[PDB]
Amino acid sequence: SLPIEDNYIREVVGSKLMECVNDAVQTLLQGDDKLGKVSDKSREISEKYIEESQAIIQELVKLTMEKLESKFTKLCDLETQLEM
Amino acid sequence: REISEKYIEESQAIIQELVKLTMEKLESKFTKLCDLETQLEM
Amino acid sequence: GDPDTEIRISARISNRINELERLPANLGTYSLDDCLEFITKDDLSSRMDTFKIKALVELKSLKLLTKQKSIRQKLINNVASQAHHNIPYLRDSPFTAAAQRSVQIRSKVIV
Amino acid sequence: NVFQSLPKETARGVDDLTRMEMALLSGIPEEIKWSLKKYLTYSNKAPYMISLRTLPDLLPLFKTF
Amino acid sequence: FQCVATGDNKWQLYEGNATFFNELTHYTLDLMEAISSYIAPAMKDDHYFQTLVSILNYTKDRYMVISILRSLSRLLVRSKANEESAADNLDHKTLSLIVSFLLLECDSELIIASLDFLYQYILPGSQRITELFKSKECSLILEATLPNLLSYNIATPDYHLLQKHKFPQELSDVSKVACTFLCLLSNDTDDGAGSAFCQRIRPLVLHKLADIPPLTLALSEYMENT
Amino acid sequence: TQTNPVPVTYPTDAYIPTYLPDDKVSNLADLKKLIEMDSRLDLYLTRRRLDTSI
Amino acid sequence: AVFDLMTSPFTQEEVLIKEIDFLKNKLLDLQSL
Amino acid sequence: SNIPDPTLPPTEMMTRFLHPNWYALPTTVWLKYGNYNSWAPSFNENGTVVDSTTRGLIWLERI
Amino acid sequence: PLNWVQGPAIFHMLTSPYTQDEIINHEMNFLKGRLLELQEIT
Amino acid sequence: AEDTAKLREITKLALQLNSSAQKYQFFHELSLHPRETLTHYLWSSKQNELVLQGDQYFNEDAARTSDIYSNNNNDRSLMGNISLLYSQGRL
Amino acid sequence: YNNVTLKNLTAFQLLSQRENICELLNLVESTERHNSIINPERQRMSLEEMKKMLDALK
Amino acid sequence: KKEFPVNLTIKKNVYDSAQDFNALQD
Repeated sequence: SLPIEDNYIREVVGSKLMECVNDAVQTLLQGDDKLGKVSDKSREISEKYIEESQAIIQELVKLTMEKLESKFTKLCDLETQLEM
Repeated sequence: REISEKYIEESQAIIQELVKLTMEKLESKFTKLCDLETQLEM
Repeated sequence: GDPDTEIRISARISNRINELERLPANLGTYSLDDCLEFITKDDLSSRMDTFKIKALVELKSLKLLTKQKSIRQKLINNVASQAHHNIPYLRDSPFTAAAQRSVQIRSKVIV
Repeated sequence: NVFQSLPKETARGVDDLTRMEMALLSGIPEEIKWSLKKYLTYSNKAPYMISLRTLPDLLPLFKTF
Repeated sequence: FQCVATGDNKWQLYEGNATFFNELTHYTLDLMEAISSYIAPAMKDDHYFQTLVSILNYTKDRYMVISILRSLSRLLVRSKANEESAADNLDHKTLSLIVSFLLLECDSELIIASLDFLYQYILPGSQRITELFKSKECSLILEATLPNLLSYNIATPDYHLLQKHKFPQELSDVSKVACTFLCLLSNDTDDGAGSAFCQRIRPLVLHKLADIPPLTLALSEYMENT
Repeated sequence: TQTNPVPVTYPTDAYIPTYLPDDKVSNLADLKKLIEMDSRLDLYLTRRRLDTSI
Repeated sequence: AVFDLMTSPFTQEEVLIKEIDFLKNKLLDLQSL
Repeated sequence: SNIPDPTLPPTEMMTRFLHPNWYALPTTVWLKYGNYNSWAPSFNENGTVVDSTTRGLIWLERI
Repeated sequence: PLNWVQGPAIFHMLTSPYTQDEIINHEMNFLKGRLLELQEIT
Repeated sequence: AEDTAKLREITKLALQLNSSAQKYQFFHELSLHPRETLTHYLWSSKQNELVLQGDQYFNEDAARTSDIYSNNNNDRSLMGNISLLYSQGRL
Repeated sequence: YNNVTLKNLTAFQLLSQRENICELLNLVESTERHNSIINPERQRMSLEEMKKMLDALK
Repeated sequence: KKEFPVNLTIKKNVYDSAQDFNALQD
């Protein structure tokens, strides 16, 4: 604990948002009257992801099929070749 | 929501039709090849 | 880092060393508090060396710099080298406990 | 004169195995953490020391966790 | 973990606890892999066997699949010849999957585990060989893989060099297991479904015996049974 | 190839969720049918690729 | 490389026999791979 | 003594530090079998910290 | 019956990584430097 | 071949499906019982902030200076190991 | 970037956990991450591909 | 706060070098 070169270092070389969010949540965990005001407010947001999720799922049902199509066009090769 | 609901409500019939059609075609083509291979092996 | 501004620090310390090493060795004080001691022709006052000790603490502390650096390396590379057995909020996290648990898995005996 | 004939084997306190076996049997949680870490190290590195055949009053001590 | 692996609405897993649960279920199977040898009498309506045969259809871990196959291998050891869980609880989706693992030419621990499971499944022979050689796809993969698994990872005498000029003295680790399984499968007498397979493999294995002379000491009881 | 599979950097066929309510989706069963269809077709292709020189 | 004292029903020779039996097996496992 | 002058080129003090918050943690190992092997057990998790799903998500939000 | 015995040499390495591939060389060196020190006792 | 890139795209898309499903399940479980998930948030966010702020006194110019050893009995973490580390001979 | 650390896992979980609480208070928009993945013209283009596959398969 | 002491009395003047004490002057 000796400052030996500290003076030469000082010579040559001269958040709030989430804390407020945490205070808001600590106020939400006091009275029951806001909790239902959370719950249905949350319950619509879940629905916002369900309308998300099928829009992913109906894409995979597309993107599988061409690959399956890319396996029919090879298998109808063998319909000839084995019979050869 | 409404464009999403329009192309998400009609689409499920297309999906459940097309997968069942692919079931049909693939089962037919496998029942062809599985009877072809026996006459190969004889 | 940045060894441009590392030499510009290590060239100010050689200034201070080659300025302190040109002081005369027969350097001594005369404080305003020797009048209360009544120093005779030969009496050897007891505050004569309050500047020559101070002019050697600097000159020898600016030569023992790369010894306290080598002690601070051995301190930090043995306090931070554990870092998950002494600090409480790190050895209680999920992932650290899971990694320390998973490194200790003894290999499976076939038959 | 009486402080010269001490047995060398017991002048470190208790041995570590009884230390680990007593640490779990108490209720101090940090000492339980220490005891389980050392039991895990001895179970990986030398399992025959904690063989259940040798120490029979050790398996309920793990059942209670 | 069966409630997770089936997808039942009772006890749906919360995802944020999943890393708490995942390494919870790798430390239990390794107990079930070790104590299964002491649950060696397998009953009919067992819960361990039903649960693990439900788990094997779901997972994608190589380690966990090898552990489930070793547990089901060492659980049916001193079994019966008439009536235990293997006669009915293998619901033919699983047994069509375990024989499928023989097609994976690159891996070799999974082939050994699958052959050991089929070998421990096929020791009675009465209601087991017909159930194994019942399906059009389970009795047909073995017509292609098991002659090929004899010369697995073995320096056969090639002939591409002899066509383009212009012997191993050993075996492998899975060649011994395949020769053991095929010699045990040749003991199906009275011309049931076993020797009906063991006669249709001989013209193809006979080309493999001409290349590898350690296939003469091995494949001995099969060659005596033709 | 080797005697063991090759480790690789990018993922390979991560899972499909099972906890979504089927009164709204009613589609993961159909994608599941497509996936086991692909696995069956690939099983057939791999068997025939092995048996073409056998 | 930390040693220890403990109580056991075996002598110090028998503990060393068990250490040989364990370290031969771990040596074969790690030199094989 | 045998100390050096403080005007020598090693004045670094942090070069090979590597705090154990910066260590590599063991996670899942994705395996590749072949071109036409789509029923095999795809990955391997012996002693991992996180799952395959969360590790796939961590791979997703970087690439 | 008690026997006050010296315990086994447990390899507690100074720096503790988590991946296996950063450990195996040190553990091989420990197995060699323990079994050679222990072989002369026999 | 193109099949590798196609399977890579399907894998990426399934990962996006997993992300959307986990973000669904969080708000659903908060919708059912909101008390013991907000307490979980206020605990675990604080703990992860402490874990991320477990590494700030190991920089270059935060260790070459003197504001670790002197006067930081508020910190107490290091410079208390020196009664232990000298007794082990490390120095 | 091929490997993960304790700092990386903790930062990922903390980021993904603070993005979920900011949707209840609606102090973040997140309309871009929504609509770049929904993309309703891409959705109707994909449905037209499915309809053309129905036409070609019948 | 702990600071290394700024020992001005030892320090020789830079700009003038003729207003030093008589011992630090040569």
